[PDB]
Amino acid sequence: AAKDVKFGNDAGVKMLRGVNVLADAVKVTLGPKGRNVVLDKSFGAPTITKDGVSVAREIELEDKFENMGAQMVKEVASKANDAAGDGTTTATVLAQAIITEGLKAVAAGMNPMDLKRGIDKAVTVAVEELKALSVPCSDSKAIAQVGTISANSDETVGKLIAEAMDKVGKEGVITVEDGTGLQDELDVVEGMQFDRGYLSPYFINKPETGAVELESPFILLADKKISNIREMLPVLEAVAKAGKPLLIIAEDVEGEALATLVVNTMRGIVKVAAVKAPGFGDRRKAMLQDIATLTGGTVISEEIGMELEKATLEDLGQAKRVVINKDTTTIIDGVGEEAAIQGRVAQIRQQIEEATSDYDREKLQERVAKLAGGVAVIKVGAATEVEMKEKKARVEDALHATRAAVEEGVVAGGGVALIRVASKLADLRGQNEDQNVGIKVALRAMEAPLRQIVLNCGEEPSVVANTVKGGDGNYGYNAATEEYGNMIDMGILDPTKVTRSALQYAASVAGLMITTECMVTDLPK
Amino acid sequence: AAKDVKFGNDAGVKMLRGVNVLADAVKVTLGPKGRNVVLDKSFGAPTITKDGVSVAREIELEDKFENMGAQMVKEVASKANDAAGDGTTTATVLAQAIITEGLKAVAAGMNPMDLKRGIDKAVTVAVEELKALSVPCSDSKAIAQVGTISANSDETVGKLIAEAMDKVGKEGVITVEDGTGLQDELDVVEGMQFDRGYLSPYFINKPETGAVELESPFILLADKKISNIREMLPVLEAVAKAGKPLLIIAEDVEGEALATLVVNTMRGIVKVAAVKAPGFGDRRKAMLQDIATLTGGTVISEEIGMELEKATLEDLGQAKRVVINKDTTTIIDGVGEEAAIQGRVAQIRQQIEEATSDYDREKLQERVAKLAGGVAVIKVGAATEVEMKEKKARVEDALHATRAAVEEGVVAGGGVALIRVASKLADLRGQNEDQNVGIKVALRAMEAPLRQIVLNCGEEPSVVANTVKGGDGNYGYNAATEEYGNMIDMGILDPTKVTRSALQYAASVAGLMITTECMVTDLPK
Amino acid sequence: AAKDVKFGNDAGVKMLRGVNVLADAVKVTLGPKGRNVVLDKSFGAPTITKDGVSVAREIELEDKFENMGAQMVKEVASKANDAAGDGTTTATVLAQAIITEGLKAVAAGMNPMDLKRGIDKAVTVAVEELKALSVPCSDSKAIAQVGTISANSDETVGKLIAEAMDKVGKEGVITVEDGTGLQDELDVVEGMQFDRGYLSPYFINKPETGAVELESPFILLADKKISNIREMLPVLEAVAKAGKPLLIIAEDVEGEALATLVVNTMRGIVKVAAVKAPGFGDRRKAMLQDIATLTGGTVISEEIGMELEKATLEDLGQAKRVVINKDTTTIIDGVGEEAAIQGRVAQIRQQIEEATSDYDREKLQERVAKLAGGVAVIKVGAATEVEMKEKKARVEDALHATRAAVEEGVVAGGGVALIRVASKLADLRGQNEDQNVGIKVALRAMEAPLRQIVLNCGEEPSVVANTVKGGDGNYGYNAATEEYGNMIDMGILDPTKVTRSALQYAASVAGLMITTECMVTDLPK
Ligand SMILES: Nc1ncnc2c1ncn2[C@@H]1O[C@H](COP(=O)(O)OP(=O)(O)OP(O)(O)=S)[C@@H](O)[C@H]1O
Ligand SMILES: Nc1ncnc2c1ncn2[C@@H]1O[C@H](COP(=O)(O)OP(=O)(O)OP(O)(O)=S)[C@@H](O)[C@H]1O
Ligand SMILES: Nc1ncnc2c1ncn2[C@@H]1O[C@H](COP(=O)(O)OP(=O)(O)OP(O)(O)=S)[C@@H](O)[C@H]1O
Ligand SMILES: [K+]
Ligand SMILES: [K+]
Ligand SMILES: [K+]
Ligand SMILES: [Mg+2]
Ligand SMILES: [Mg+2]
Ligand SMILES: [Mg+2]
Repeated sequence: AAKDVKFGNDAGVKMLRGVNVLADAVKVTLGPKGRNVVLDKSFGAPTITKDGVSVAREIELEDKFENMGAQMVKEVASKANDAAGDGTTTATVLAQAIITEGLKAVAAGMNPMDLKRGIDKAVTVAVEELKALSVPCSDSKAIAQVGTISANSDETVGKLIAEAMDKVGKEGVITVEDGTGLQDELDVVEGMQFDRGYLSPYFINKPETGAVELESPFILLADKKISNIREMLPVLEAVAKAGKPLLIIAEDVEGEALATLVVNTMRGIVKVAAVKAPGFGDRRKAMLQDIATLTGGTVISEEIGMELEKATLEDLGQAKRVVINKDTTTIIDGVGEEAAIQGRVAQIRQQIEEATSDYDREKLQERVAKLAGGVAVIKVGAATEVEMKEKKARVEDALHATRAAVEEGVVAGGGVALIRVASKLADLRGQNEDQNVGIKVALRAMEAPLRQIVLNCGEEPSVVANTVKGGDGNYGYNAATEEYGNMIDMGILDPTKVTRSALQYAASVAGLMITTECMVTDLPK
Repeated sequence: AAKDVKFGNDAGVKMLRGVNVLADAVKVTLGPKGRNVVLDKSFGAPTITKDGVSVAREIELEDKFENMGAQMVKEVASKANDAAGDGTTTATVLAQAIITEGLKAVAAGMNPMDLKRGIDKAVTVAVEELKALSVPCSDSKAIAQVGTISANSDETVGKLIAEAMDKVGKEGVITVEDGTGLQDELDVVEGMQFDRGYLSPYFINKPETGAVELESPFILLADKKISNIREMLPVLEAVAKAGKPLLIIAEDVEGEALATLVVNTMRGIVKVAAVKAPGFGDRRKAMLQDIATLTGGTVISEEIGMELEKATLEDLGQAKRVVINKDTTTIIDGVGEEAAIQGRVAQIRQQIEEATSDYDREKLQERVAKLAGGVAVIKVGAATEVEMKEKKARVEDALHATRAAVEEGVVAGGGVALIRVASKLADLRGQNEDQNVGIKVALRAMEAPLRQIVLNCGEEPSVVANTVKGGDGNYGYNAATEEYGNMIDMGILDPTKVTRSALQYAASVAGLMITTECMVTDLPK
Repeated sequence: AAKDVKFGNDAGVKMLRGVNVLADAVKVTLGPKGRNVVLDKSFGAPTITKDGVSVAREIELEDKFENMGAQMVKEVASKANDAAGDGTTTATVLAQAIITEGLKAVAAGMNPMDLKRGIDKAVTVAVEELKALSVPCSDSKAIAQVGTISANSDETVGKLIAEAMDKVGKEGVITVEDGTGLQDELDVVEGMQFDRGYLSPYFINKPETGAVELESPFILLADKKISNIREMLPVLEAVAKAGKPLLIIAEDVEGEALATLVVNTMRGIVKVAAVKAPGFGDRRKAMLQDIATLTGGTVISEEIGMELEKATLEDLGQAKRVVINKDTTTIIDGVGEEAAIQGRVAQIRQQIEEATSDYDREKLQERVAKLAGGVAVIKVGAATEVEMKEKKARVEDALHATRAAVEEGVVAGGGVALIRVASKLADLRGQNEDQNVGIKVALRAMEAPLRQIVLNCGEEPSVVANTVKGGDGNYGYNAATEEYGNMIDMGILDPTKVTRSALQYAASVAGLMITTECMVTDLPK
């Protein structure tokens, strides 16, 4: 269709207008005094929310060029969401502040490529400096503290997460399930988690976690690409009869076969979800086998001349529960016998002795850790169904934050970390004056989150910013009580991982828009 | 003609909009970093100015209700200008701050009369307090200091003003004239100043001072009202022949006769200006006579059966110079002989002995002081015509500030004095909640001048206001260097009188607008 | 009338667009390859010109705000023009370049007052540095050279100007008149020049020089202000009878009397021109007397009780010729006898011995030099009336440039001097970053004149600018021949005084525009 094409400044003003509608809608919800945003729904009451990502999803604009700007900067929240699971609003605030000053510098005649280089240099140094401020979260006391804080001061949840991490290691797999009664339970089951997510968003049966959850499912382990539905028919009907759901772990599920699984789990017919097998090449087969051993299944590979047509319910593996994210599959309580599994471990453990290369060694150690480690299962107890679904959600969130904390530690919240970082970089310089302006654009942007939190309180950003900057270390502003003090002592912490992601994705998308010269869109027609 | 009529809120929003355009245009010029305002002129290059009064005179708005709010608030500046001859921009900023928050309170349902009452109570107490803060300017050291500081640190100008005040008293008449050569000259001549201005603005031959200036003019002293030009004709033509200008001092110059004088000095035909005779009733005649004795003229009064037709050049008085303002006439160097004047002084001095009432005594003492006081003439020396017109202007301005200082003392400049006054009134309460709101409106408005000074620097008004409020006394912000310090030691002082006037005029017009319910104007038609 | 009022950015974009129309019209005519501009006239053929001033005078714009920006910047050309008499196009190109980048720096958020401070600092340093580069023009060889070059390589004209300067000194008075025949004549007559111009442009009888020229006039020397025509009547009629013109040298000629002289020399009735008397105060009377002595006239002062009514043709002085500019009066060949004049000289020369102050000494030496120095008269010979008016024009222009060269010397033309000065200032810094951007603005603008000369040639500005920047000293681009070389050896010189004026008036009006926050004009109605 015929296009509308815009260049330079014409395009920049449209982009900036769109980013501003998006960011301005989102940013009112930042921090403890965030304001509500009302989102219209086609039936019944509108949604009232303080959640950045809910607002951003609804933003689409009529002017097509403004719309492109909103959708580009929206990619900042979702990327920060996917990498750290928090900080999408902080990321949008940082993005609008960089884009705004960046595009003003461009309109003033400064070189967009230098501006970007300066932003990137500041970001690179800011991130090193964030790591140097990060306070580690390594012992179970620290873990329990963070978990307590993330669970709205519920010391129970903190103890639980610390206990789970103590059983499987802070890098171990932990899930949470509904409790059976009043008290919390923590057990370790045979299980495993690997880095593959669902092959279509449609398999998601729980939009609240954006996840796929299956109970007592059969697991098809196919060592090949599935293109034809034909191959599946006999196994699918056999599973239909036992009344259980099916997890397909294949080398891949492509077009035709996937499209059918999507349409057929959509009409309730059979509950099937498909993920890619972990790894690639040689180690892929070995790993498929690890899963087989764990779930008591049998790898159906074309190398031994086995067909999917000639596969019964006995070939399929089984587990009590499987959960799959955008990019994770976790298999909880596999049927595989302790004999077979422990025997498999001993095999791999010997491969480690015969390994003639570090690379092969690490790859093997990873397999053993997954196979011998199992999965911690937190079962959340409560008095009623309602209190339970609620406590479960708190445990899930608290776990998520604590995990982030364990990885890269914690830094002062309320946007003080980025403010301290920016002041350590006052002397940072680049190769020329435009790069220097770029550096300053990014240092200035780093105050935006603190300023917006203050603004949402009804206080003066410039006064609070200036006061915070005039102290040091963990001194900042507690926006819930409206007092200054030590952020760590007050329990206002951000996982370093979230702060670092929000900054990095903000600067990344911003540097793409600051170096955009031309925009192409359909004619409004 | 048909009227448009608005009430309540509809009226309030129009008034506020009008005030805002006027105040916004004027306030950019405030203080050392005031910005330029460009004023269009129908011929040649526009006027570029940093002077509030120049801006304010040009403002007139299309919408007739908005225009009414601009013109009501302009009354602030012009009355502060008439009373204290400085501070009109400060006055305009205080007025906008009061009006803005007062009208918001009204829109919120608070009682306008209580708001006004609260504002008024605050202003009353603020003015007592500004007198307590005020530092006297009474001795000739102080007067030289203030003069020096108002002359851009020119100690020469400070010495001259102190010398002139030492000759004629700090309440005596002082003028400045062009020097004859390189050095300054101070002499005392016979002369007098009285509280009557021109009878039409059209006599103004020097729009730069808004004044009327006449050189070696004849002075007609007529003890009656002049309605007919007929009477004047014979005296007017006799004056026309001598080639000198004429000052008419009559009991009044009404309609017909005035209209003619206006038209005839307009076409350059004869240079004539008219003022009312000073005082009223009995003392008016005796005062007319004092002027006569001073200028060597003869009172033409109808009580002795004298006509204006039978008056020659010999009857008229004379002086080297007369200057007339909106509400002052000053006669410089009258021809009257020292014998006659000194003899008249002695007469009045005896009347003071015979006086049987305080009131008659004081009135008589006033006359003697004027007749015996003379007029100090400062002649400004310089190397070139350009340097002299410049140094003359500095002396004029310094003289004007010093006079104000001598009446009411001096306080910290840079808006600090009103901030110190506000903070002392934090506990001030009225009869009810609305009145308390009124008080707060006024105390908040008292910050506005410091804030606007700061904003014109390009700095952050809330940060500086916060810092200055955290200090005390004379601590404040020097907007020329951008440093904090002691306002007095840094030489940044305002005459108390100008601070007081700005505030009282601002509050006065703001209270009228806040209690306005209805506006009537012509239909745009 | 009702006003339109604009603020900030809305004002800045209007200003800028009006400056661009004006400067774009003017700048095409810069340099040896300047292009033609066609100016409509209401009757007959349009005017075709390469003269910037001519273009500027016609520029008026419909949008009242853009018109204000044109009229402001036109003040640059006319102030350069009054101070130096050349360089107005250069000055307009410098202003456009400073305003353009200065308003873009404001739009980007930079503090206008700091921007202006930076520009002023660069200009102040640039001017010092121009002085350091200036090659003197002090001996008569250099004077002849510069004369020759300013006269389109006419060595004749150069010799003449050098001979005239040799007779009366390089600071002496020199005029040019029509020759009587074929050869040039140079003689020295009794005469004098003083710093007072005409009191109205209407006395101009020669619009080609914008000058007033009077032949064998009477000279009224009145030591007082003339307000009334009455006083003049008897002297005016006495002059009317002798059939000669009259020059009025009074303390001033104000409103009424001036308006009449304007109207009466306008209808051909009597040829009268009026100028202020030189100096002020005491030395004014002494100086009035010097003129009297020179012209054989008699001072009519009111201090000795003399009237203008009682003045005959015998009281008036006389001279063969007088010429009056916007700000100069020159009296050529006064009738005064050598006895009286030489005797007056001896008097003053004694005052110099008795002088007890340097100031009084210099003032006296100035009077002797004027009275004893006379006036060099260049009479231009030619073969026909046409060739003579033409040669006379060349001599006038050459003289004017040579005089400018003698005061402050000469620098490389072609915009090279400013480019050399800009590169010496690369390290110049101010108090903050916005001041530094200011400095850069001004250094970038200093390339504009060379780049616009180049652009007028149809060559590439950046290539030429870069090549000139890469050499040094007087290396530049000869835009007549399109070759690089040594600008001084090629004879492409600018008087330092014109380059300095152009740059200072440009920066001065540009700094006012940059710090303009608000504009007020009549509603288009
Ligand atoms: N008492 C507090 N005082 C100041 N800041 C706080 C306080 N409590 C939490 N915060 C800060 O609030 C910010 C988090 O606000 P949120 O509203 O969750 O937005 P976000 O995490 O940036 O984006 P979402 O949640 O993905 S939408 C973090 O910087 C916290 O440090
Ligand atoms: N260095 C300074 N720092 C802060 N304030 C100053 C400084 N110098 C003068 N001022 C203040 O600036 C204010 C005077 O500003 P102006 O521009 O004259 O306007 P104004 O008197 O209120 O109104 P005008 O002159 O009639 S228009 C006073 O409050 C001074 O004390
Ligand atoms: N051959 C040349 N090559 C380069 N520049 C030259 C040459 N001859 C003269 N110029 C320069 O041209 C500039 C002057 O051009 P003009 O057109 O007179 O403009 P202006 O003097 O800037 O403005 P006017 O005359 O008052 S309109 C000076 O910079 C001269 O040095
Ligand atoms: K939120
Ligand atoms: K001002
Ligand atoms: K030209
Ligand atoms: Mg969050
Ligand atoms: Mg003032
Ligand atoms: Mg020229």
